[PDB]
Amino acid sequence: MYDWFSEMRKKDPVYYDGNIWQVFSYRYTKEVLNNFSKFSSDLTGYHERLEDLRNGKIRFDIPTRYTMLTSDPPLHDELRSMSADIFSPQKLQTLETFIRETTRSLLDSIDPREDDIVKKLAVPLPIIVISKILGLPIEDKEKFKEWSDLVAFRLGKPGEIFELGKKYLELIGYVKDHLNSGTEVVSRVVNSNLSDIEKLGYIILLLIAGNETTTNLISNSVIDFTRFNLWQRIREENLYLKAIEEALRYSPPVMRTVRKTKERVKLGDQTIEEGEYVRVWIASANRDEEVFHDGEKFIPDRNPNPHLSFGSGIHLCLGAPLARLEARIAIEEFSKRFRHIEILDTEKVPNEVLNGYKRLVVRLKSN
Ligand code: HEM
Ligand SMILES: c1ccc(-c2cnc[nH]2)cc1
Ligand SMILES: [Zn+2]
Repeated sequence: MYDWFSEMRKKDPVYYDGNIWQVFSYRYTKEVLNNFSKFSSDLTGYHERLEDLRNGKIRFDIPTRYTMLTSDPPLHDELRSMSADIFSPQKLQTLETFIRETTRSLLDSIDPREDDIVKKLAVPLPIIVISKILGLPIEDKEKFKEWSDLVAFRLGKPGEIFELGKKYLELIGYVKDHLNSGTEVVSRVVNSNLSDIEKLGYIILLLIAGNETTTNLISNSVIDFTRFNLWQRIREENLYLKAIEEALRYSPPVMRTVRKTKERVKLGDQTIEEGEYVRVWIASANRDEEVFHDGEKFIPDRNPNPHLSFGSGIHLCLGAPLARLEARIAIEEFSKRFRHIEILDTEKVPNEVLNGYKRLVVRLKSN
């Protein structure tokens, strides 16, 4: 993928293939993401059917079609403002203890002889933490993951119709049946002027949408640090914070996102007409030579590091601070308890939008 990205950044930064437009450079990728007035996120019919949702004419529908992720202003802020401080520095600080204790416990279940860290650590951590933060109970652990997988899948394909399967129905039932136990943020959404469908969509987004991406950040970090033999230096120079950002830039959990033009727009040397879909390749922008010197090289102490892995503009990842914290703690604690790491087997998640691992089997030394 990266040799292709490179060639495109050089010859066709903004390329039209007759179906959609694709952007590969940092400059333009950032331009699209920030210019919400001309590059819309309204790709799931949220704005068009908002009215029939609010007045109740629409009763059965896909909740995830209606979240802030696929809304433009002013609806966007009306939604985001309700949870904009859900991961406040003060709240996160209080959670560090929970996250650390949790991480320590997950690490204790690992059999050093041979075990899958995606299963034992990368997958569990985010679920346990978001569950704690939102107040929604972890019961059937396999179902939680199933929901994590399906939601991430759908979010990567905005506008593509998919009927509510059994699993999704169980997800919806679960949320409906546990809203009462929800915390502050959840109560604010439940007691708002949003239609039921929206409340369900909003809760699903907060509770499940960030699990697979954070899991991938953790998995990708382990892989990179190991591939490039950086563990020793990271511990020694305390590059955790910087090295995790390099991991976000070098191996982004989300490879790209989507936008639609609302009007004729000039992007680079190209002119894009109205109603066109624009695939923004975050993964490619993150390696742009202009912005990141020696961009194809992993530099653990790279700084500053303005990667676009959390996006940019009004939709900048609401969960960025939490994802960063969980990743930092998982990596920090992992490096301390384990002396050496040997990767025995790996299996990648077959997906174009999400970049991570389904299995990461390793052999470790303690102390
Ligand atoms: C390392 C993991 C993560 C990555 C790389 C990631 C990436 C992103 C990106 C690129 C966007 C913007 C997409 C666009 O502009 O179309 C975004 C939006 C968002 N993310 Fe994440 N995310 C991560 C973790 C999380 C977590 C932990 C949560 C929540 C528990 C979360 C919640 C959200 C929400 C709600 C939005 C919508 C923001 C808005 O539309 O205003 N993310 N994320
Ligand atoms: C596809 C695209 C984005 C996401 C996401 C962003 N933040 C949390 N999940 C998940 C799947
Ligand atoms: Zn229950």
